[PDB]
Amino acid sequence: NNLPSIFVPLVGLVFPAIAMASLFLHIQKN
Amino acid sequence: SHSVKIYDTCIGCTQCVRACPTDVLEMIPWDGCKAKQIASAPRTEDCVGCKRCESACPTDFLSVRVYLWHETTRSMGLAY
Amino acid sequence: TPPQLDPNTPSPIFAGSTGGLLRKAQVEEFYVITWNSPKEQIFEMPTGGAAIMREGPNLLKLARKEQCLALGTRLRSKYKITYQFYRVFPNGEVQYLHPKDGVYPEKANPGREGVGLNMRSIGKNVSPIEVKFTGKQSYDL
Amino acid sequence: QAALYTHHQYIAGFIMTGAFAHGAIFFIRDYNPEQNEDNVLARMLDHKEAIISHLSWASLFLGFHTLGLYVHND
Amino acid sequence: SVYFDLEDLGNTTGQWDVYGSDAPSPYNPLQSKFFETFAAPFTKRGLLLKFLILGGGSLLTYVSATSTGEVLPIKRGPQEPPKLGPRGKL
Amino acid sequence: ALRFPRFSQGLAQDPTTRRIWFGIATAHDFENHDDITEERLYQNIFASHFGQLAIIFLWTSGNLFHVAWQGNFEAWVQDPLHVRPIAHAIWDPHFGQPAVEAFTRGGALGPVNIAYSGVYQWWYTIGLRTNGDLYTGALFLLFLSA
Amino acid sequence: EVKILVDRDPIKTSFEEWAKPGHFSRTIAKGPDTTTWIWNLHADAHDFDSHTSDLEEISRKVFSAHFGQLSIIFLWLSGMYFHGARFSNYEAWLSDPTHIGPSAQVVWSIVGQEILNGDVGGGFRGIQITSGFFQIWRASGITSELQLYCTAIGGLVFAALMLFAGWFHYHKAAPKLAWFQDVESMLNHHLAGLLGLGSLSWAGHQVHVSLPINQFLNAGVDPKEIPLPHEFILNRDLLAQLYPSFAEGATPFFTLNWSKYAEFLTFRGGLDPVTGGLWLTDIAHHHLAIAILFLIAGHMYRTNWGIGHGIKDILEAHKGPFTGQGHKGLYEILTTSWHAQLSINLAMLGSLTIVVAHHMYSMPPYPYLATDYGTQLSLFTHHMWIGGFLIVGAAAHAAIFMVRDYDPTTRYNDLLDRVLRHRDAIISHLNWVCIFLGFHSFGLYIHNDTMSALGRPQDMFSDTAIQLQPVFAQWIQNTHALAPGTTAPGATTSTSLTWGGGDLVAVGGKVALLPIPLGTADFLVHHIHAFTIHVTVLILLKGVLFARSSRLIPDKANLGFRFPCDGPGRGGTCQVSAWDHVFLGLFWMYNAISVVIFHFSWKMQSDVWGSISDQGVVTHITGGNFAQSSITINGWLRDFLWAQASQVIQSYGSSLSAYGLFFLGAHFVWAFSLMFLFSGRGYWQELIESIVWAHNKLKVAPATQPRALSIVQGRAVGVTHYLLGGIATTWAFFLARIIAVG
Amino acid sequence: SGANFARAFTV
Amino acid sequence: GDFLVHHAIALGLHTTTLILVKGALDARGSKLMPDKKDFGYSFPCDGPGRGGTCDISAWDAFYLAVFWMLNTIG
Ligand code: CLA
Ligand code: CLA
Ligand code: CLA
Ligand code: CLA
Ligand code: CLA
Ligand code: CLA
Ligand code: CLA
Ligand SMILES: CC1=C(/C=C/C(C)=C/C=C/C(C)=C/C=C/C=C(C)/C=C/C=C(C)/C=C/C2=C(C)CCCC2(C)C)C(C)(C)CCC1
Ligand code: SF4
Repeated sequence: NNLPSIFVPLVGLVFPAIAMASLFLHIQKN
Repeated sequence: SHSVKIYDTCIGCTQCVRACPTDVLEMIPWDGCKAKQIASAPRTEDCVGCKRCESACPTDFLSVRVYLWHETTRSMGLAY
Repeated sequence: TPPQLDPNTPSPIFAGSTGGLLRKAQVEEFYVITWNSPKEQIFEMPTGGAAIMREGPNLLKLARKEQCLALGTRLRSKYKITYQFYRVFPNGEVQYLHPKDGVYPEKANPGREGVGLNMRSIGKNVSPIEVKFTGKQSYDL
Repeated sequence: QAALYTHHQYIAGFIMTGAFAHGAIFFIRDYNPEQNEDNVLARMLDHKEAIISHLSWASLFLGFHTLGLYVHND
Repeated sequence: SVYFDLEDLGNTTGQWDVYGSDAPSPYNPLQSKFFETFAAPFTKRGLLLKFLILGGGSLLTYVSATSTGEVLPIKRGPQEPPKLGPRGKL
Repeated sequence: ALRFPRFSQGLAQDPTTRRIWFGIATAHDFENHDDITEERLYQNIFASHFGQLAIIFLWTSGNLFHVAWQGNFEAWVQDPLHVRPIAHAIWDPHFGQPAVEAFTRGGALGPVNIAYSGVYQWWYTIGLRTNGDLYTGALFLLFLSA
Repeated sequence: EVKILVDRDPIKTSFEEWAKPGHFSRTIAKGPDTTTWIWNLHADAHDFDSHTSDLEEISRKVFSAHFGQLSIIFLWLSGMYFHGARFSNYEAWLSDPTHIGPSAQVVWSIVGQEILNGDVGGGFRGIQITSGFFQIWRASGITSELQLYCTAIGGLVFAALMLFAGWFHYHKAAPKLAWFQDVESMLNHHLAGLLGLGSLSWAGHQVHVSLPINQFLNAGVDPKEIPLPHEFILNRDLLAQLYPSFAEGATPFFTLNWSKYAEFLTFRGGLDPVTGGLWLTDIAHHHLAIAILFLIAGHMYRTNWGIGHGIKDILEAHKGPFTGQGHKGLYEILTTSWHAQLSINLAMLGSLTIVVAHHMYSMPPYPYLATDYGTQLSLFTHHMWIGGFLIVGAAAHAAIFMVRDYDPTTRYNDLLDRVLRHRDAIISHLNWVCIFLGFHSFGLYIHNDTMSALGRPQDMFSDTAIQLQPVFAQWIQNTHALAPGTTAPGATTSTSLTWGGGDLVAVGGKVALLPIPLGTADFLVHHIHAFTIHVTVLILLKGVLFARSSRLIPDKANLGFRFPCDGPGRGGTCQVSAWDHVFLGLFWMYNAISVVIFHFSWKMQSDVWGSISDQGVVTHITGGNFAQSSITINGWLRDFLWAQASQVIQSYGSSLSAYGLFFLGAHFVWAFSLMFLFSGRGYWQELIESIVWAHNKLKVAPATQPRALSIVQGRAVGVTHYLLGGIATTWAFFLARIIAVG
Repeated sequence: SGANFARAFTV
Repeated sequence: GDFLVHHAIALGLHTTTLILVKGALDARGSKLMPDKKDFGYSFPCDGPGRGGTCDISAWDAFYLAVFWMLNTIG
């Protein structure tokens, strides 16, 4: 089963990193 | 840039012009009072919003009004 | 009055300070104030410290209009010296700023246009509901 | 039971504050003095001083006497 | 003692690179050629961004999932027998 | 009109960092947006209502699914007074061995969280007795959000 | 040259000025139109620099105010002595000091407050005192009540004399300006006269009166049988029996064979076993040496004669590598403005008070003082609070001088200008060091808490998992322990017992002193101390440096020293005056002092104080849990604030109920202060408008129209209430705990 | 010491 | 025991209502600033003149009333 061991790192780290990068790029974009 | 408006209750005591620290206001001749002069605000884009002009104005309510508006580098007072 | 120029004026004696120009001076603009002093005397800089102004024409560079005006009004009050400052862009354009008519703004002079005059008392303005759903503002009318 | 009671009471307090906040916003923006002449809203705007004074009196009375009784017992 | 002119504003406002050096490249030509040849795929920006994000996500997920219970205490699981609650609850 | 606050040019002109703060702050204030009219304001309000309903339904679906999957509803309904309800499981790389040992409560095989929300009693009263009902409710609420 | 210059009757004593208030300032003197006038009349009462501009009037007013302050101090001392003489149990405490608690206040029996008359001991009921006056009187040699009565009468007479002198010097003969500006004579008299002669005379008293009486008291004789002090002076036989050296008289001193006086002028050091204090012979010897040194050092400056040194010559002629010309115009600056002198003196006094507190807890100088825990705690806390307040005030007065008394034209200083020209680098580096120190010091505690909560006690910064030991402090302790054998051949023992190594000293079954160990907790706490001190320094230094002008406001000098703001423009410009910087630094000073006193209290209760048994074991008050429980914030909240507050709150119905009442009152005042600290003026003015309408409706409106407090007044009220509440809370908690358990 | 305490309770 | 607590609750309700009602009614204008409707619902202040006007808008009245709401609910 071991679904948490796969899903927790994704929501915790990878998705916030992608969101922060995209949001910063969209904020600074002219 | 802020907005500075002069109303017709003014009596031309020249205090607001002296009080301004950025040289925004000036005085022009007029005929609606005894002193025969009124104030005007040509260089509005230099106003920093300090509201010193409103502090020195003898009237039941102030004849010069400053309304804050969109900010910019000059109005914010940034030296860098 | 015709605006003047500031070709080759020297500068006051200073030792240097950390309150000088910054990247904005290279990027956006700065200001240049010129006056004329009858004797070499010590004054106090707006940035910080004390400097010495030479006899003859003196020229100085500053970062904001407020510093120029403060130094000029101190000169007028204490030393009785006329002054004039311009604004300089990176492109080399020079704009004359202080007295445009050759007369200080505290004194009336014919030939001046009225700007931003409302011919009513401050209590005759309309309510914000009147100006709603449009770009104009109550005090603008 | 304790958690549910506390949660619902805090939510109720926040909502009640928001009601007055939006009432003030309405008075600032959407009120037209000419079209509501001499109705209940104009009469309310007429005599705010009495309402404010009586609210202040009631609050002062309650606070003074409650604090006095508590301190005397202590 | 003149510190202002209008012809060239470079020295007027102070546009200097204080610690800029213009000496030729001191690296060995063979070293430079090898490094240039082997660093080509990472030059592009968008491709590097996509590769970094995807590879980092995949590697982190794989390491987290595959890791056994010796490294991670949470993967070992409980060992002691369970205890009852205050009022006899389970 | 060009920077991030597309709904206000005055907030986009200034170069300081307050542009970000005030763009985030006044995103839902539909009256101050430039070139606004009554129709646009009303339609935006309608769309916001629909989005909020979707969010609420997704929230309750998630609650139901997690209680069904990682909970002990079936063991709780038999002995209501002697079983502690379980909200969801705990997975944490930072946890030490004593933390894993101490947090293992109820009849689970790992760390869990005791639910003080009180949904167990409500769902028991309204007539749910097995996890199939909870899974069905989760699917139904997902459909409602969609 | 140096001479006395006076003016006869500058002002005439008359009641006409008392009738009308606010005579010092014209705008106050005009008359009251609003309530604000009242609040101004007290704000500028002592602003002597703004009433006029002449230096002579300011100097005369300063002299008169000093005389009045001296009179008040003398009256306070006389009152304390009279209370000791009349309503006290000093004679009972003299015979059995260990089992009797000092008390010098008795409560009346009006309402039910008679329960405040606790049973301290010795057949007396009264409020226990913690001022340490009884130890002072015992060390002075006082053994009766008639002497205390005479001292009180003398104090009252001195207070009257000081008041008369103040009146005479302001209204009859006022010194001229040139008299004040003669700093060479002032320094000569203050060094040779005030500090040398005074300490020499006190050494004479200690040698002649205190030593024999204290010897008789320590020998076990009853206080009522000891001979009177003057009998020792009149009779040489008694002194000869007590000290054979006195049999030779003053002959040895004039013959330079001073070793004969080694009987009562020694160099042993350490603590006296009987009373747990410093040897009185050592104290007398130290006073004599200090007198000689001060008399020698008071003859340095040239006054009215050929010999001496010139302050101006010393300042101007000093050429160094780093300074250069440097100190040139400092003499005029320091002899022209009172505010610079006030700032320097305030800083020196604050530092001196803090050093006094440290040295006094380290080595007890009075008999039976170490074993009294309440007295030690109270003295330490009080002196450190006083020092902090003075150090804070120094910066405010420096800012005042920089704002209103600095001009570069008439008086120019090179060093001041050089400091002013690069303030940005100073502020940036101070900010960086503050951030770094705070980040590390508090992150250590946060990491400890987080690793504790997760069940990982082996990843802490503790005494068992990861060690951070203060190696330098331990090396210094070892060097001081080894010093008496080799580094100090004259000294028989260590200067103080605090240094590691040696033997425990206890008096009457209670531990007096033992070596204090240092570990990880001391490391962390010292770094926290450094962080708080640095932040306070940053705030005060920024306020002083950016007082004249700043990048935001290029003309901040014209606005003045006390102006709330400049306006809503420039993004907002609230709290830019130096006064606001002082108001901000007060909070951080309060924080630092609170943390330091908490550290001292817990460490002393855990690892020094306690009880000793006949067998030899030592049981401390809290069981020595400071070394392991103080590395987490939870440990500070649970083992210190929660555990030690039991005695404060459970004191109802007992003789310590006033402490609980003050404990609650301080909380109330602290909560009250936030009302002024958080809100603004406009709301209160608009509310007062409706209240005034309600008043006017009933024809009871006053002529002085009510007005809300100004912004600066609101901030001042808020900070005053905040500080008072916090300090009172700590006072009640400390006193209750240490009286109950100590 | 008793007289000092009694001085408060004379009335 | 319940008497005093109920009176404290009533005091909290009255004071919060006073703050919110004053903020709502004095939104359009007052004597210190009779043109408050031009500046808007929320604005910082009106400078240091006329004795100084901090926290004069209705937004500040709400911001002050939030504390009393929290205290009463507590
Ligand atoms: C929200 C979810 C979240 C999650 C799942 C984690 C997960 C983890 N934390 Mg992090 N952390 C978080 C939020 C989170 N953190 C936050 C908010 C903070 C601020 C307080 C921290 C601060 C923090 C600290 C201070 C430490 C950790 C550490 C750890 C690891 C401990 C496991 C172990 O025992 O080490 C096993 C041993 C390891 C060193 C694992 C090595 C492999 C790592 C994961 C790298 C794999 C490489 C991969 C390509 C990364 C790039 C992808 C990119 C998109 C992120 C684990 C990866 C510890 C650590 O890893 O130390 C460096 C540790 O010391 N975390
Ligand atoms: C403030 C300081 C602080 C410090 C020093 C530590 C230290 C430590 N933490 Mg803790 N921690 C802190 C605060 C701190 N923590 C806070 C606020 C939290 C949030 C609650 C935590 C929560 C936490 C968790 C959850 C974990 C730790 C753990 C650890 C360890 C992991 C460190 C690591 O791998 O990264 C070090 C990384 C580096 C890149 C070092 C950079 C610094 C270099 C040395 C600078 C030197 C500069 C140079 C000399 C300057 C001049 C240059 C010149 C020469 C040119 C370490 C012992 C982990 C553990 O368990 O350890 C036992 C762990 O899992 N910490
Ligand atoms: C029923 C729904 C509701 C709706 C539709 C509105 C609608 C509106 N409100 Mg009202 N309001 C409500 C309820 C509601 N309100 C309640 C309950 C209160 C009492 C608190 C208020 C009080 C209120 C105020 C005081 C103001 C408005 C204003 C506004 C308008 C602007 C919205 C905006 O810009 O905010 C967008 C806001 C945010 C995204 C930023 C704030 C987010 C908060 C501070 C987050 C708190 C942090 C978070 C919990 C951190 C958690 C950390 C974790 C560890 C737990 C909008 C028309 C504003 C206005 O000027 O209108 C003209 C105005 O200033 N409202
Ligand atoms: C716990 C501390 C505290 C206290 C006691 C108060 C008290 C009060 N608040 Mg304030 N407030 C506080 C904190 C506090 N506030 C905070 C944190 C905020 C957020 C900024 C506010 C914001 C606020 C607002 C927005 C308003 C108030 C108002 C009021 C009043 C309400 C009426 C009433 O209760 O009268 C009861 C009166 C008392 C308990 C006052 C104490 C009486 C003293 C002890 C008597 C004097 C006795 C003694 C001899 C003293 C001598 C002194 C010595 C020097 C000799 C009252 C003065 C409301 C108002 O003004 O109503 C008229 C109102 O408009 N407050
Ligand atoms: C509605 C709220 C909701 C919430 C708060 C949670 C909360 C949680 N989930 Mg659950 N979950 C939900 C619904 C929810 N879930 C649904 C609908 C499903 C079916 C797909 C799942 C299936 C699920 C799995 C398979 C796992 C978790 C796990 C977790 C835990 C770790 C977080 C994480 O890894 O996310 C994982 C989340 C997902 C893979 C997808 C859910 C995202 C949905 C589609 C939308 C959420 C949108 C959100 C409301 C954004 C709106 C923006 C708006 C504010 C503007 C955490 C307790 C992990 C766990 O067991 O750790 C102990 C894990 O393994 N969840
Ligand atoms: C050797 C003689 C002498 C002595 C003893 C002092 C001592 C003192 N001076 Mg200095 N002073 C002197 C010479 C002396 N001065 C000269 C020549 C000048 C002019 C350059 C000054 C200028 C000066 C100023 C401007 C001020 C002082 C002040 C002080 C007092 C500081 C308070 C204190 O520390 O408490 C120590 C406590 C005691 C010793 C008080 C006991 C009373 C003493 C013993 C009185 C006898 C002293 C007096 C000089 C002699 C009487 C003269 C008269 C009878 C003819 C203290 C009384 C300050 C002060 O407090 O204002 C009054 C103050 O403002 N002094
Ligand atoms: C060594 C003595 C000393 C002296 C002589 C001075 C001298 C001076 N100070 Mg400085 N100052 C000092 C120490 C000193 N200061 C310290 C330690 C601090 C740090 C707090 C300051 C901070 C400071 C500030 C912030 C200011 C001055 C200013 C002034 C001048 C005006 C005085 C005034 O008007 O007050 C007249 C008297 C009062 C207003 C009394 C106020 C009441 C106090 C604050 C209450 C204390 C409460 C009490 C202990 C509690 C009992 C409760 C009970 C009553 C119920 C005056 C020349 C003022 C200035 O403008 O200078 C030109 C000014 O703004 N000082
Ligand atoms: C006892 C009883 C009874 C009765 C009851 C009753 C009768 C009640 C009532 C109640 C009530 C009677 C209540 C009320 C409430 C109210 C409120 C809570 C209000 C609020 C308000 C507000 C919030 C406002 C706002 C605003 C503004 C500000 C402005 C304008 C707009 C508006 C309006 C929005 C019976 C017989 C049944 C029987 C049983 C018991
Ligand atoms: S607000 Fe200040 S800068 Fe603007 S016009 Fe008035 S005085 Fe001049």
